Order: sequence, then structure tokens, then C-alpha cells
Amino acid sequence: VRLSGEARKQVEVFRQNLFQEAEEFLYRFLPQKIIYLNQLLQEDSLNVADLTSLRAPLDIPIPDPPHKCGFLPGNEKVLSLLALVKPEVWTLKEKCILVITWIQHLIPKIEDGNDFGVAIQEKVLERVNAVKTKVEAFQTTISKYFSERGDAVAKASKETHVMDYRALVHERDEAAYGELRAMVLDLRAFYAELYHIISSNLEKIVNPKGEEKPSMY
Amino acid sequence: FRNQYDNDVTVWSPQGRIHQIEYAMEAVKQGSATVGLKSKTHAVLVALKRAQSELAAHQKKILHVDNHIGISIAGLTADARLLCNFMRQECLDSRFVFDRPLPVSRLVSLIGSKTQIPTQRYGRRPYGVGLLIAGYDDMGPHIFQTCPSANYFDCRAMSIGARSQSARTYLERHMSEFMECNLNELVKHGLRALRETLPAEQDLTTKNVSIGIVGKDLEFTIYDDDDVSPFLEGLEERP
Amino acid sequence: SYDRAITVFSPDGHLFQVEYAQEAVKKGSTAVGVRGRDIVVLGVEKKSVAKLQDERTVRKICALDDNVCMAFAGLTADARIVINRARVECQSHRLTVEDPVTVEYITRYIASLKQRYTQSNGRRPFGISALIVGFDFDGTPRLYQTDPSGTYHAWKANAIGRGAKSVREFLEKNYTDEAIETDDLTIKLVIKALLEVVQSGGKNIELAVMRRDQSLKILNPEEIEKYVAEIEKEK
Amino acid sequence: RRYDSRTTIFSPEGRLYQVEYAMEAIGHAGTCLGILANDGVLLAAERRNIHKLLDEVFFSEKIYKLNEDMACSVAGITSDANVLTNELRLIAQRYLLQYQEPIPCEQLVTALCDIKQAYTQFGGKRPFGVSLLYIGWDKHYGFQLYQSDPSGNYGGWKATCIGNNSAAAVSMLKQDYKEGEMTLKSALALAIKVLNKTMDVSKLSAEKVEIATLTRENGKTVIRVLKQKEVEQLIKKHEEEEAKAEREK
Amino acid sequence: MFLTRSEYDRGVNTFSPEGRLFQVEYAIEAIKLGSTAIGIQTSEGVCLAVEKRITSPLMEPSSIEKIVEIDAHIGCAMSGLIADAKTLIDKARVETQNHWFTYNETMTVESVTQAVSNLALQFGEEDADPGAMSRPFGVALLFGGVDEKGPQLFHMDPSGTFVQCDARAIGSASEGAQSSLQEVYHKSMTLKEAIKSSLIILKQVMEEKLNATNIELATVQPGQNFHMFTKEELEEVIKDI
Amino acid sequence: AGFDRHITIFSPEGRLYQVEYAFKAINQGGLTSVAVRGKDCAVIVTQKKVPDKLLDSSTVTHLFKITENIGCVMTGMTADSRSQVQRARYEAANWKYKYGYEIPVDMLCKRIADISQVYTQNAEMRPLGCCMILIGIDEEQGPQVYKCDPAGYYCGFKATAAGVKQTESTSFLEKKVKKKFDWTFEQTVETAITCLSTVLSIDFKPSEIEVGVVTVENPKFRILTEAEIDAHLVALAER
Amino acid sequence: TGYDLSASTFSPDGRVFQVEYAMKAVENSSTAIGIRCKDGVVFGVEKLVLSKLYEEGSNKRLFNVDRHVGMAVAGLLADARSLADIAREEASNFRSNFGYNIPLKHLADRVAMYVHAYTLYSAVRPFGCSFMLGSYSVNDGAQLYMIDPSGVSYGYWGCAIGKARQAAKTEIEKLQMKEMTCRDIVKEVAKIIYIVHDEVKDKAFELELSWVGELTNGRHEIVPKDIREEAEKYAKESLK
Amino acid sequence: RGYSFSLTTFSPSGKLVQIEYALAAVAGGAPSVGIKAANGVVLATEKKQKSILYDERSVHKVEPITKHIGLVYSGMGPDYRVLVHRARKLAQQYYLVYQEPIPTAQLVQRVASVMQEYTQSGGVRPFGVSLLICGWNEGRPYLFQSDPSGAYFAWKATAMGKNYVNGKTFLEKRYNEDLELEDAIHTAILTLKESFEGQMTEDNIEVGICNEAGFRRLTPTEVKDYLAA
Repeated sequence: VRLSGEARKQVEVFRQNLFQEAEEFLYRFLPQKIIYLNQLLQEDSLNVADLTSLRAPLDIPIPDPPHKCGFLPGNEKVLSLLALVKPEVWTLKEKCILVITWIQHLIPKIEDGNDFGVAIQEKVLERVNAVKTKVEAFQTTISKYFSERGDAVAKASKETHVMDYRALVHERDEAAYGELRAMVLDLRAFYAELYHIISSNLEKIVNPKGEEKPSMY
Repeated sequence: FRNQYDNDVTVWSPQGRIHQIEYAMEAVKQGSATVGLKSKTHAVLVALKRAQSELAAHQKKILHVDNHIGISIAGLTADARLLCNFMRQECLDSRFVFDRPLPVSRLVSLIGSKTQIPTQRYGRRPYGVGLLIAGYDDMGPHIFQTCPSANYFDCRAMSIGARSQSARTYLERHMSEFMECNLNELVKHGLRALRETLPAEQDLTTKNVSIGIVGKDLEFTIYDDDDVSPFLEGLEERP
Repeated sequence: SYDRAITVFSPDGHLFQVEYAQEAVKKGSTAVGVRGRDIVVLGVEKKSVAKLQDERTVRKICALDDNVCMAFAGLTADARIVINRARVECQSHRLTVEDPVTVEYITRYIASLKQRYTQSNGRRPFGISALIVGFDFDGTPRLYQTDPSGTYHAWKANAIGRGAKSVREFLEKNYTDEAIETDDLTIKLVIKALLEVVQSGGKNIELAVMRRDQSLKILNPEEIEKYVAEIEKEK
Repeated sequence: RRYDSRTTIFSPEGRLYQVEYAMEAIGHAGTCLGILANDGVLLAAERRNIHKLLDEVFFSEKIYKLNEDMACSVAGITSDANVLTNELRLIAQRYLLQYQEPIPCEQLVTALCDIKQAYTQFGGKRPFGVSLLYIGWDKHYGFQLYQSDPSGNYGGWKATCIGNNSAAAVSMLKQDYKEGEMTLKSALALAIKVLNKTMDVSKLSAEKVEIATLTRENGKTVIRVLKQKEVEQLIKKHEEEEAKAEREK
Repeated sequence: MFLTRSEYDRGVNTFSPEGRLFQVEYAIEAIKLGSTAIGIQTSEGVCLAVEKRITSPLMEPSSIEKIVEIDAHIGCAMSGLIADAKTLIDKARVETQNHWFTYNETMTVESVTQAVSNLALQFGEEDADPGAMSRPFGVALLFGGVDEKGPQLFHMDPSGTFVQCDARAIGSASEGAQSSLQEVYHKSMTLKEAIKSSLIILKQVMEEKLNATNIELATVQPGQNFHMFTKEELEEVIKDI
Repeated sequence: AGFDRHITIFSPEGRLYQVEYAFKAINQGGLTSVAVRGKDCAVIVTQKKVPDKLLDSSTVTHLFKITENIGCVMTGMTADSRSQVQRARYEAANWKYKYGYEIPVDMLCKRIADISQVYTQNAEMRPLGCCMILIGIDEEQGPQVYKCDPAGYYCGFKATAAGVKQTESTSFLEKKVKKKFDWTFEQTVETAITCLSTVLSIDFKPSEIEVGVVTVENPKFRILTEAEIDAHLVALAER
Repeated sequence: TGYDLSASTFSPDGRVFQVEYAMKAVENSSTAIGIRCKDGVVFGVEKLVLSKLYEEGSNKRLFNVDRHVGMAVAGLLADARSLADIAREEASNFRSNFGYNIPLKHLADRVAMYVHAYTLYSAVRPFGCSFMLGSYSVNDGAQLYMIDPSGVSYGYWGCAIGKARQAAKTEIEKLQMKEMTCRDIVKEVAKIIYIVHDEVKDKAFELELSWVGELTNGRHEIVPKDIREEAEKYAKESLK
Repeated sequence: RGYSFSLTTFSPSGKLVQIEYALAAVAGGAPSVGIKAANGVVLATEKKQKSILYDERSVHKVEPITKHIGLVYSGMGPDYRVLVHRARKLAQQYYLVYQEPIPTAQLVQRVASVMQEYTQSGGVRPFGVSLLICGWNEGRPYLFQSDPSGAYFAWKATAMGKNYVNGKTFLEKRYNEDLELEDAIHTAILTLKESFEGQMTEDNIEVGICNEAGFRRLTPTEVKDYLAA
């Protein structure tokens, strides 16, 4: 199609920015994030052993057998750990988007054969899309935690006589802590798996069809 | 699905149909149309030639096997050339051995055998070309058609190729008069018949028509672009 | 789909198995050829000694006849077969026409053999590309290249095998009438070109020369050491 | 999808996977070893068949004599091995009939390797799933050791091992082998050492190995198989030496 | 809505539904990969031209031979697989010399084209000979020569069909080059005009700027034999344009 | 699976399922044949079923004469049966030509069976879906009964059956040999007919069965007439 | 199920289905019948006229495979013509070697074995033709044989092949051919063919008849047109 | 996968799996036992018959190739006979060429070469049978096995067929090199006695012996006498 010089410049600018950003990300940002998440899971807060340390008071007046509930705070430990985790999961989703776009722009013209390189590109795309779905699952469950805990404490205050709702609130907090530590572990693992697969197959990823043939034609 | 039973000629279908042979019979429909008709004293072949481009010459659709036999092809030119070589060698062998022109019926029988052998065996494809064979022998004028299936017929008139049903119906409704016609009347009838097959925009020309005539006194002759003008001029117009 | 048989064409008319054999050639060790005014030099990299292996058994450069030699990049066994067949054809041509083979004749024969193996299924293409060098009767230097497909082309200078793209870019830059002026300059050019893609200089290159009316000479490792030293010093 | 079938299709990236799969087969085979020395060349192999009810009727299960001046040891499929050895003997005797001189070692290896390449290239037949070592003396190049693979590619080695734990054998030989300093006795000791290292059995049985040596005596090559007493003495000497090296520490 | 099953294209000797025999059609598609070649037939002669498509400067330009001599009277220009082109050129040459041997005369361009076409037809494998390539010949040839009928230009394709053509273009830009041929060509044009027009069209289609190196040009005239324009003659004409 | 559908390939259990399917092909015919040996005679009986009245009853037969003193009964595909019969006749005549004496029944069975082996080992052809049972008199060994099967097994027998009711028939015959007293010619024929009639439940009439016999007194194989068959049948019913 | 793809294969239940699929081929064909009587054998074919353009006396399904025998075919006409060439070759070879006209039973056996060769091998398909053979010799008598695509061969007092086989067979069954003579049998053959012909599905047919017998001095020949017209008029009259 | 069906295709990990399947076909075959005594070698196998109707004299599982060689099989009966005819023919060719009885080692080499010849071509299947080839040459006994693969081995004693592993263990427990054949036949029938799943009788087994005299199939009366113990 006819392209203006400005149009060609804009497209080439996007292309070069994407290529250089992908190189910078995988070579520099990924190792940094791997060690950062590693030390973070090594942090003592993520390695809490006695879960009753995590459970926080719910000041619901227990009903005496025959007045009102004060402000019920969120679990400070869990919300602080969430404040740590949320930047990481959103960052990983952003970087996986970047990798997807980089590989897709590297996909060559459709052709009948020599499709092994594009097959490699498709396989690594399958993997990066898989981790993308996984991090989206992380992103929705973090909101599910807040909504579920709020509903639970509302139920406990409404029906004081039921203690199972109180046990449920504590259980939601504990399950949330377990999910969060598994989450940071998975985030580090996803960064590392991206690095490994891309580094291993970079030659076919960047140059799928390969070097020019002797041209029998 | 039934994608199976279509792969090779050697596979019968669950309803007793060899689909590759039928797919070969589709090949004749692809080619430009041809018409053949006979009188008591003559046999005629007429063809519609096609050109790849304006600059390119029109293809050869009528081929002479012998003085007493000639053919016109619809379908693959490769198979046409091969079968024509086989027929020419058979006629030459008959003239060398017996010093008589080969009977046209016997020649089409030989063509049928040679064509049949591919259909039954794995390997070579069916000959995906349909030929109209026209010749004069002691018995009289004859016209035959051969399908990509080795079956062959004897015809008062016949048309093969794309859009040939129109020519066939014209021939059938006008057939009775053909037998007593002059050669000019007969070639004119055949020309109108192939004119039925053409698109409405297209019309017969000196270029795209070839005519092949054989008779008791006339050896097989292909009247080319310049020579078809006597026969074409008589025709009036499209209806 | 269309890459499993040599005979079948693809949509858009690509025969892909021959392309795969041409790709197989790229795996092989590098080889380089250059035409000097009075010399043709053929240089090939050496993979590694392995310290328990005898170097004499492995030789990429070979002499088809007194006036023709080849080097190959690709499947070693296939190269051995092709070399033997070309040698017997050389002696048979001398037998038939009482004259020595021309370089274009022998490269035509080798190409025809490779073509014969491509055309028919039930046989795989020879996974080799070759660099044939010789001096014709007039004495002009000749360099030809062949590939699994069966096309042959004369080259002023060329490379085959791994790193062929890089070294040929270097050679497109470096090559000129000035460099071909001296035989030592031709040898130094090919040595520098192989140095462009090789782990170490003297140890990992095996080089040979053909002069106007002399047999093939594989340069001694000491001579190659002297030439790389001269090349190294000038930088 | 699948570019590994029919041995005649170059896969993308240009690899013949049938021959590679055949090369995989030799790794399962019993380890065979060959060492080159100044005075002689030896072949040593591990008799993988250690079933109690087997008879040692033959000259050797693994070692074969191809000619007066050379021998071979085989690792891979035994049937293809038998075929290849028969072809080798016929090739050598054909050369002797034509030229009335013994077949050169490299020429015989090259001929069989040409056969093995041919089986790769043409469609119907499988590649020979065999790798075998050749040892011989020729007037042109003296004592020589050669290795071949299913691909039809051969090379000359001072010392090499094929079969199971070949990498460990080669690693041990690399450090131990002294270029230009070996004698047949030292090479035999090295062979016992590397075989003991590679073979899973803690003690080399002296019925679980077969050793053969090729030497030139009185202007005629002699290919001899060390008898059970000789190899028993060798393993006893190696055990004593290794224990004394252990005892010092 | 996409139906891409094909499942019949693979393997010659298979008539697909509608009886199209797609391997040959794919072979006819194959010549579009080749360099563009162009032929013009005139009363003064027939000219042939082709773009060499030099990959690298180091490659010798003379070695690329996309126009060749079957005999003095006939020359050929080819686009498509160089190897099977060489095969068909060899067949043409041996058939011309066999005709000279047997009948002491020179073949017509139509007869030579038919001779090579018969070889091209053998992909069908009707013959039992082993030495015939199963695949169709992935090349198109342009046969130009002066015969008893004067200058003649014949086109040959992978199918083995052949036709006379006043002007034809084969190769990658045959589509569009043929339209340019159709507009420019008139039967009366002299060979000088034909050479200039063919080089104009080749300049249009060729990606690289036209130069004496990257084209090959030839002409066979009634008085002359097959002739290739040298570097100097090519320089003169490409300057004249 | 795919381990079937080609005779060459072995199953992972090494069974060659295709030949086992050829064994089923015998039972697909719906006919049974029985052979029982005697002290001085051997007999073969088999069902004769005429699907249409129009069929000439004389032409339809499963009893064939390989040579003057050997007779066979074929069970399975009619065409494969006739082909194997022709091959057996050729083998017998060729044996006589080469070696100067009539082929033994065992050697004829061995030749036919090893041919069936070459069929079950080579790829392109299929095992003939038929079973043969040969009866003859050998001077040294007396009467003989032998059977070929599609696999190449050719074992000799005291008595046997083939077809759909083979298991029932061999169960019946096994009891009769176990209570062995003797078999004269009449008792041999009666045992065969009773076995076939009992397993089928037919209660035959003379047209429904065809019997062939060999005897040391008259070594030539003969196919008994309907009258002789009815004579034997009436004797069975009377007692 | 890949069992039906090839004739080398067997079904798991012991059936070679390609042969049955080929047997289904003949049922596509228009009917043909042959009846044997004391004097000789009469053949008849319902040759459908596909187009007015086609010449009469074309697409003949009645062939003369030797002077004393004739052949009537149903199924693929190409395969049938080829089988007729094979039968003619067999008859000529028999005459050349053994010095006399081939017995019909032997000829049927040889062509049947040739047919049966094809069911075995994978490379080549079964024939798509079922054909009847008939001859009269003073020694052998009147003989009628039918060969299926399998290579099964049998002798029939009356026989039918093609689309309307079953109806034709019952009509033939109620005939008592054994006592009758050929000049009546031609009329009854015409009657049966006219009965089984379906006017709605099949536009028109031209009855094609032949016989062999003593009346010919043992030569198969096409019916004289007067006798054809008489039989056809009788068939139209009886049809009502 | 595709490796399973093809015979000229090395599977990944380098296995010719169709041959392994042929060996599985051998394993299903009836038990056969071979024991090499000092003065002889005994070959034994079960000849279990489906019914009394079978005539035992008609066919034999133990066959002589030559005067001094005989063999027994476990696997496919037809394949056994193809190769027994070929073995007899090879031995006679040796006698024509050299005018000496063929050595047992040479015969097993040749028949194994035949068996290997069959495996290479795709159009054919391997022989689904293995053999125990026994002989007496140069005043020495011999026992050999030849598998479908085309390989051969020399066994002091071994078993093939059903329960061959258990039979081999029983043999190595019971085997002594000093055994005379009078004892070795007893050991062989015991080795088979492990695996019949029926009451063995003179008919149900077939056994043969080789010695300085040559190979012979000892009669039903002889095997009855030996079975009496």
C-alpha cells in the first residue's frame, strides 16, 4: 500500500522501540525481577509459619444466650502483602504483553514451507499466552479476596449467633496468605520461564525463515 | 465425509463407483468445445479454439492421425498428444503390415484398451482427455467419441467440451436433415452448433474456428483460420 | 504438507526438501575460495582435533585430478561419494577424449549427479555444496560452486558452510584487483576471511593452493602460522 | 510434524533423523575399546552377554578377523554386524585377488563406509545400526585404529571407545593416554582401567571381557586373543596397583 | 467462510474433483518465482531478453545463462528451475543434431519445441523407463528462431503445451509485463523497436535499476545466426533508452 | 490400532491378525465339510446349497479331483478355492513329471500349505480365504486325511471338519473316535453323514449333500451319485 | 474403518468388502438375461438409449468371444471390453495349442481365474463387470455360464445380471426353459426384458438379442431383424 | 507411532520394534528345551494337540537338517518349515561344494543370514519363529539358538517359548556340565514338566537327541520309557 514518509517513520519508530524494549527487558529487567521476587519470598513476612499470627481481631459482640459492631478493619498483614504483590503481577502482565507483541511482529509472511521457525514462534506464543491467563487469574482473585471478606464480615455482624462466619473470615485471611506466597513464587517462575524459553529459541524467534537460500530459482 | 474412496483409481466406492475415473471425466468439460457431425458422404469435425492472450496464437484442437482418420480433442493436451501418437503408430503399422487403411472402429477399440489399462491399475492416471474421432472407411463415414473412461460410442453427431449441451440439443433437433446434406450445409450446421456453446458476447471468427473434413474423395484436411472463411461466410447471425 | 516428498511441488511452486538439503549445507564447516591472477586458493576450517584423533583421515580439501580440486561443506560421507565419482569421471573423460578435464566440465558433471538424485523420490539429495578450483588449458583461474539443487555458478570468490554470509560480506568488502595481485596476498585474504569466523587462527584452518601448472599443495601448519603471524602483525 | 521416517527426507534444519536414531542404538551396545601403541594395537570389549548358560565356542563374540593384517570389533545390531563383517572379508579378498597385496586398512574402512552411506541414501533399506572399530597394520602408515558409525563417516583415532559409557571411556583415556609413550603392556593396563571404570560390575570377571592384540612379529602380523589366564593376571595386576595407590593415601 | 481442505493437490496422477490435476498447476505457478524473460517476434527477427537477478557482486555475471543457443537457427530463453531447464536444453540440442544427422536439414522452431514438449510430457510416467522425473518440469521456455516460415517465437510451459506467440513474457512479472506487451506491440515493428520496448518493460518490472550486467539480450535474424548482445552493444542500447 | 490391515506387520503380541481374519472368511460362507478316515477308506462330505432353482446343480460343487487317486473338498471363498484347486492339480502333475510317481497326499498338502505361507509373508497379495481337505490312499500308510489352512498349517488327521459348525462337528467326531471299535466303509460314510446332519440339524435329503470317497479296493477318488447317497441316507434312518 | 479401502485386506469378520463394492457396480447397469433351452442359448440385453445422437448398433453389450460362443456383459463397459479381449485371447490360444474349439466350461474357468487374480493383489482393483457366456456344441450341448466380479463361475439354466436381476429371475423362473425351443425363447426373453424395464426411470431402450444353437449350426450371431421385430411386437402386446 | 508399523524404521531410542514384536510371537510359541550334555545334546518340545483327532505321525516339530544336525522351534509353524527346507538345501549345497558334512556353526550362520535377509525388506515380515539348532561335529556337541532378528548364540542349555524365563532358571539350577545325555533327557523333560499345565504323555511331547551316531527322534515307546520315571 502507498505509505507516506511520515507513516513509514511512525511504523519504524514503533518497531524499533518494541525491539529495543524487548531486548532490554529480557536481558536486564528479567534477572533483576527474578532476584527481587526471590529475596521477597525469602523475606520473613512471606514466610510466616504460625498462621494464627495472621488472624486479626473481629470485634463482633458475641451474643449472650437469653449492641452494635464497631468498625471492622481489614487484616493489616494481608493488605500490606497485597500492596507488595499487586505491582509485581501488573508489571508481569505488561511485560508479557510486550513479549507477545514482539514475537507477533517477528512472525514472517505466511508461506507454504520452512514453517518450523514460525512453529517455534507459535509454541513460545502459546506459553506466553498461558502465563498471561495465569496472571489474569491472579489479578481477579486479589479482588475476590476483598469482596468475599467484606461479605463474610457483613454476614458475621448480621448473624452474631453464627460463629462459622467468623471462622470463615479468619479462613479467608489464611487462604489469602497462602495464595499470595504461591503467587509470588509463580510470578518469579513465570519470569524465569520466559527468560529460558526466549533465550533458548531466540535464533529462530528473531529469524524464523532463516538465512537466504542459494536461490536455485 | 467420504474423502476416502477418492484417492486412487484402484479403490471401489461403497456404491460401486470409481470416483477418480469420474473426476477424470470432469476434465473434458474444462476444455473448449468441439462438435462433430456426419452425412452419407462426409464426416466433419469443428472446434472452438482458445488463446492464452491476444498476442498468442490459438491452440490446435484438430489433429490428423491418417488420411482416413483425424481427431479433435477436449481435455488435457498432453494426453491428447500421447494418444494421437499411439493412434498414428497403429495406423502406420496397419498400412505397413496389411497395406490397407485401418478401420476406424478397430482403432477406437485399440484406444479403449490402452485407456482402460490405467483405470484398473495403481500408478498412471486415467487419460483425462475426451476425443472425437472422425473418419471415412469402406463401411462409410464414422464419428466416435472416447471418454476419459475407456468406454467409446458411435454417434450420428456429438459435441464435447465446455457448454456442449447446447450444441448437443441443437444437433438433436436438426439431426434428421444432416444425413442428406452437402458438405457445405453440414459444416454450416456444425458451426451453428458450436456457436450455441460460445458466450453471447463472443461470436465465431476466422481465428477461433477450425474445421476438419474427411470423405470418400477427401482425405482428412484441417481448414485453418484463412480457409474457414468460405464455410463461415454462409452463416447468418446469432439468434 | 508439501515438505515430505522431493517430487511434489508446493503451492507457489517451492520444492522444499532440496531447500532443506541446502539448509543442511549451512551446518557444515566453513570453506572459502578466491581466484588470484595466477593462484586459486581454497581454505577450509577445521572443527577440532579432539586430542585422540588422527588429522590425516579428515581432509575437506581433495584433488579430483592433477588440474582440479574441490572443497566441500555438508555431509562428509556424501562428499566422499561425490569426490570418488568425480574422480572416476575425470579419468574416464581423459580416457574418452585424450584431454584433461576442464573445471566447468567437472562441475557440470557433479551438478548433474546431484540433480539426478534430486529429481527422483526414493533418493535423497546429496547434502553438500562444493567449491571446485582449477586452471584451464588457457591458464585462466576458475572457481565454481555447486549446491544440492544442482545449479552451478562461477564465482570470483565465495564461501560455503556456516558463517558463509558473514565471511562473504567481508569478502565483498575486501576483495579487489589489488589483493589478487600477489599470491601471498591471496592466501592472506582467504586466511583473514576464515579468521572472521573461526575460534582460533592457525589451529583451526586447513588451507591449500593450486598454481598455474603445479599439483595441489596443502600448506604446512608452520607456513599457515607464518602467514597468520604476518596478518596478525599488520593489524 | 514428523520428519523422522524413510531415511531419505531432510528435516527442516537439514538433519537425517533415522541415522541419528540408529546412532542412538549403538549406545545401548556393550562397550568396545581400542588403543594404539608404538609396538601394537589392541581391541578390548565387554562381553555384555553374561548369561550363565552360554558357551564360548567361537573365536570371539565381538572381535572378528577381517584379514591377515587387520581385525575389527563391533557394537550394534549383531545381524547387521554379521553382514558387514562378511562384506568386509569379501572386499579384502577381492583386493588381494586384484592387486596381490593386502588391503590397506583405510581403503577397507572406506569401502564399508561407502556401503553404509549407500544404505542411508536409498529409500527402502534402513541404515546399518552398527558402529565398529578397525585395527590393522599397513606398510604405508603402520599400525592404525579406525572407527566407523551408522552414518558412513569414519575417522582415525589413537584411542577410542564405542558403546555404553563411551563418553566416560573417552574422558578417562584423554587424561591417561600418553601420546608416543604407550607400549602394548601399558595400553592393556589402561584398557583394564577404563573397562573397570565403565563396566557396572565392580570386578571385571575375566569372562566378561575379551581382549585381542595385533602385533607384527617376524614380518607377519599376528592377531591374538588374550586367554583367560592372561586377562586374569592383568586384572590381578590392576587390582594390586590400584589398591597400592589406595594404600598410600 | 474458508474451505482449505485441498487434500488432492499432493501427488501427481490424482485428478481432483472438477478434474484439475493441481500438481501441474503448481508447477505453472513455479515459473513466477523465476526471473522475468521476454520475447518479441518481428518480421526482421525475434529478440529475447531476461533479467539475470545477480545475488552478489562476486558471482561471475557470464555464468548466469538464462538465454542459450539450441543451434544457430534457434535460441532459447528460460525462466524457472535452472537445472531442469538445462535438461530440456540438452534434449533440444541433441534432437536438433539428430535431425541434422538423419535428414541433413535444420529443424523448425515448432518441431524443436514439440521435441522438448514430448520430454516434458513424460512426468505422467506412461513410459516404464526409470530415468524420467516424476515431477513436472518446473520451467517455462521461449523458443525463438528463424525457420522456413521466417521469425517464429514459441512458448513452452511445465505442462508441455506449446504455442506460437507474437510476444510473450514469462517469469515473475509476466502478469503486467504481458499487458505492456499487448499495448506496445504492433506486428509491423522492427527489431530495433522491439528491443527498445522489451528493455523498457524489463526496466519497469525489474526491482534493480537496469544495467548491462543484470540483463541478457539476444536476437536471431534471418541473415544472421543466434547472437548475444555483448557488454558494449548492451551499453549502447541501454544508453539509447 | 493399525496392526491389522496388513499381513506383514506383527501385533505387539506377535499374532498377525490378518490371517486370523482369513480363518473367519471360511465361516462366512455358511457351509460345512467333514472328513473322517477309516481302516480301508476315507470320505469327505459337505453341504450342497443351491441358492436359486435356475442354477445348474451339476456345476456347483466343492469336491474336486486333484489327480486320479486324490480328491479334495474346499471350504471358503469359491474363487480362491478354485484357484487353489488349480494350483494343486499343477503341483501334482509337475511332481509326476519330475519324480516319476504320483504325489503323496502329505506332500501335496505340504506344497499347497507352504505356498499359503509365501502368501502370508509377502505384502501385496492376501491369504486365500479357503480351507482344503485332501483324501487319498498311500500304499505304505493306508488311507490319509490332511488339511491345509490359510496360515500354512498342514497337519494330518484321523477325522476333521471345516466351516461354521467345525467346533460342534469335531466335538462329535472326538466322541466317536474315543469309542473306537473300527470304521468300515459303510460305517465311515454313516459317521460322516451323522456328524454333519447332527451338527446342522438338517436331516438331509440326497440333493443337499455331496460325498466323495477313496477306498483301498478302488483307489480312485469318486463322487457318489445321488442314488448312492440316498442309499446311505435311508440306511441311516432305518436303524 | 480402513478395511474396505483395499482388496488385499480382510474385514475383522472375514469379509473382503472391495469385491462386494465391485459387485454393486453391475447393479448400476441395465439388465441383461440369458436363457438356455434344448436347442441352444439365447441372450438378451436392455440397451438404454442415452441420447438420440448415439448411433444404433453402438454400445453393444453382446460380444462374440469366439465363433461358437457369445458374451453378454453388465457392469463397466471398459472392463467388459477388456475381459472380452482376454476371453478371445484364451480361446485363440486354446485353438492354437489343443487344436479345437474351447469348451465353454473351461473358457469360463480360465477367464474366472484371470478375474480372481485381481481380487487378491492390492495394486489392482477387482473388475467391475459381471458377464454371461453361452455356447452350443453338438458334443457338449447348450451351456450358459455367468462370472461375477469375484471370479465365481457357475452354470445356469437361466440367468440375469444388472439392475433388475431379481425381478428378471422370477420371470425367468416361471418359464420351463428345458423343454422349449429357441425361436420361442427369443419371444419370451423380449417379454421379460420389456417387463423389467422401468419406463419412468429409464426413458427408452432398444432390445439387443443374440443366440447360439443348432439353428445357427453352433455359431453365436445377432438375431435377424425380422425375428427381432416379431419378438418386440409380441413383447409390447403381452405387456398390455 | 509410525515406528511400530514399519520394519525399516528405527524408532526413537534406536529400536527395530517389529523385530521385538516377532520375538514376542516367539514367546507365545510352545515350550522348547535344549540341553547340551557332554556326550550328546537333547532337544525337546511339547507337541500338545487340540484333539485326539490329530494324527501325531503326520507332522513333527523336531526335524533333521542333516545326518548329524537337527533342530526344534518355538513360534510360527509355517515359518519353521520355510527355514527347515532352506536349511536342508544349504547343507546340501555345502556338501556339493566341499564334500564334507556342514558344521553346525556354519549352518546356523547361514540360516541366520537368511533370517536377517528377510528383515531388511519392507515388503516382507520377519520370521516369527526361533530355533534351537543342535549338532555333533568334530567329536563335540553343539547347541545354538537363532532368533527372528538374524542373530545367533551358543547355549550350554536354554529354553524357548512359554515360560522360557522360568525354564531357564530351572535349568541353571539343574544344569551340570558333566551330565551324560541319559541324565540330560530327564532334566529336559523336567524342564518342560514345569510348564505344561497338563499331564504329559508320550504323544504330548516330542524329543530328539544327537550324539556320535547322529541326530534321531526317539520313538513314542522310547519317550514312554523315559517318562515312566
